[PDB]
Amino acid sequence: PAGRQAGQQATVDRLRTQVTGFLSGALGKLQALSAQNMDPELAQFRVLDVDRAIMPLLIVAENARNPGLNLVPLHMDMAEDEEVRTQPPMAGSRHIAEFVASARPGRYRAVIDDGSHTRAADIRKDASGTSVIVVDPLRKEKDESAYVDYADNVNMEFGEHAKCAFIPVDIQKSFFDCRILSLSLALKMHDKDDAFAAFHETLRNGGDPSHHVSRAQQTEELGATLVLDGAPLVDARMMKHGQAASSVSRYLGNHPEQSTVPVNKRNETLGERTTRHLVKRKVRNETKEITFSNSVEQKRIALLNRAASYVNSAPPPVVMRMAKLLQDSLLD
Ligand SMILES: O=P(O)(O)O[C@H]1[C@@H](OP(=O)(O)O)[C@@H](OP(=O)(O)O)[C@@H](OP(=O)(O)O)[C@@H](OP(=O)(O)O)[C@H]1OP(=O)(O)O
Repeated sequence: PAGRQAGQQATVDRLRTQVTGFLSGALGKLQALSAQNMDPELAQFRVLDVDRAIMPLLIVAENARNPGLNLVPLHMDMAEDEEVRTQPPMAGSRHIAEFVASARPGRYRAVIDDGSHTRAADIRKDASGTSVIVVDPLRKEKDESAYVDYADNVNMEFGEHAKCAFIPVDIQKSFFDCRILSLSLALKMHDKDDAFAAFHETLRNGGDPSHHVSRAQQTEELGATLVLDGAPLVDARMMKHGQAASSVSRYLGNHPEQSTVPVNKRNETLGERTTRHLVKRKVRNETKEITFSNSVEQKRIALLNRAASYVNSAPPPVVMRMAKLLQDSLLD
């Protein structure tokens, strides 16, 4: 091991210990809460702070575990407004305009922060320009006209000549699970790389989006494609972490063919897996007892487990890089 240490075996070892120490610290706390069926918000646990700090490290690990994922943290311009935003962007996050301008041509996934909420994205950039497919894990808008302006603002961030599709999906119910959900969606995008790529071509050629999705419309101010029904592009595997049982149930009721496909290697269907994750606990409105799927909180724990294992045996430059990312979370 000394060969790759470059003579700082002590510093590398201590920084490795420090990173695994933090991950294991967060992991332990999250595991205690989940095992005891306890709401984090009622337990005074600050998931938002922990999610923001671990997220750059999760991206490093996921990129290494899946070569080609090419996951990049991005933020919209409003995320740079310290007066309105809930949190500053995660460490290493890049402004969209800056990314689009200077990034090497290729295929990217992204988690995109607007200052208070995070979405997932699949991005294709080449000589002809940039096309992006945005999937929002949250779908809370009463009037479905608010999504039209969402599609615009995203397309505006990438430039008006960029092709854009905006797909709001009813997955998130809590207020703080957008980051982990978007990370999961990014991974699924990589999983369905060819399906999203085909959609990119259609967007770039101005073809019929109905070859990829069930219901779509052009916004007609930027020409962005708003997708109010993403199936089959948004399949059962992307609905796995649905927090409300009714969201999963309603989805299957709307796309019955998705109810029998296996969503993991243990051959569970979406319904079987969701039912397995159902819990009943007190949360905050003072308190409310509800039934929902704790699938997301398990996912966060699984991701931390991955990240910790990766750091344990990661090469020294990676340890350095992840230690710095952890430290830089305190710069804003
Ligand atoms: O690579 P994938 O086929 O996409 O599935 C992997 C994972 O793989 P490994 O355990 O072998 O490392 C699990 O897969 P299973 O063993 O259960 O089949 C898991 O799935 P479950 O949570 O349902 O158990 C999870 O998937 P998910 O986040 O959708 O729940 C995860 O997926 P990712 O690679 O996207 O992180």
